[PDB]
Amino acid sequence: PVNYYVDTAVRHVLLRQGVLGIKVKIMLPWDPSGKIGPKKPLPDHVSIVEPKDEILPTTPISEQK
Amino acid sequence: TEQMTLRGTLKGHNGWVTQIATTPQFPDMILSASRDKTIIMWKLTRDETNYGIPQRALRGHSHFVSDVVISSDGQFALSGSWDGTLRLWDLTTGTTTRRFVGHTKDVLSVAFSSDNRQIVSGSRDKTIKLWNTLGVCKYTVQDESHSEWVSCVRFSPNSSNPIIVSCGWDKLVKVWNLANCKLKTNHIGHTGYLNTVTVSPDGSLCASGGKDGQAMLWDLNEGKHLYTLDGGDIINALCFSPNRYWLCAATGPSIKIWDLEGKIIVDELKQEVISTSSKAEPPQCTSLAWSADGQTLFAGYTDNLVRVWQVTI
Repeated sequence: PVNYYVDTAVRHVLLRQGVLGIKVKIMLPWDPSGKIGPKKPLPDHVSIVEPKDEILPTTPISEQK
Repeated sequence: TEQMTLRGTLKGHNGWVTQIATTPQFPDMILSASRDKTIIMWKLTRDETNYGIPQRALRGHSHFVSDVVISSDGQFALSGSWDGTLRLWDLTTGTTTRRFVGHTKDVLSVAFSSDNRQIVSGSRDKTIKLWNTLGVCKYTVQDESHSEWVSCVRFSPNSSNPIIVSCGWDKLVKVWNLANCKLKTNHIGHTGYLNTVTVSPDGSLCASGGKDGQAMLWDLNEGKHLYTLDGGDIINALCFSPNRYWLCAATGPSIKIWDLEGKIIVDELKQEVISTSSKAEPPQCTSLAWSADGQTLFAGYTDNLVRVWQVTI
């Protein structure tokens, strides 16, 4: 997942005394949909995407069509 | 009085028996399917040392063979399989005539018409579909279909009119008439998903069952809910008798053979009672089918055996 869900950059910046190293690492958030850019599953703990429906009211009858 | 004796038991499978069928043209054949991904055609000797030997073994599937049915001539045989395809066999050496291409998921149920020109299929696609014998799609049903998996479809014997049964896991039984492909009716009933349905040889009835394990009776043409019977824990397969008005219900530890006129249980078939514990001490019975003689019936179990019985007076 490190290849998809993060980007990482490095830039050197000078000053009058030596060099300072900057590094920035940022994590991409998309999981529901789109662009689609990074893939929809979650990275580190890969979650079970769970919809819900649950009803019954059934009783016996014949309904002609 | 008409009662049952344990006839014998067949052997020759590595996978659970899924279905059995028999052609009345040759009652000396019998056909079987299994989760060893092969359908086995038998050679029945009536010796009680055995009761039959496998003649040939038809091969070529990459997943289970769910249901199987014979031709009306007995010279062809057809299969429905969880690899999403069907095959049309030539039951003389092997050599498939045709394989039917097009489903995205399993083909659970399948049946073969009386005129040998219409072949249907139930799928986990949530589509009933019709198939020419040339192996192309006459029609596809995707409107007013089940909202869950299609459990079993049937061709109905009738005076001449086209009627086909359909039942799914959405706890409904839909009856369809061809050449408009409409809902003839919707029958509501049974708590829990439907496993099976079967039609009377006369054809005016639909004996249905499922997870509920209750046997409700419906009228094909009247469209009325006759009654309900307590059929035990679960009923996976049903089959009317050809020469009686009985109904034979396949429950886990036993098969319950019911006389219909009057409504009562004749006997309960018990197999070997060998000591085992605890979740399914005997194997569940899952399929069953009568012979055309009506003396003998057969059963599918999950121990890879087909147990035989015979009626004795």
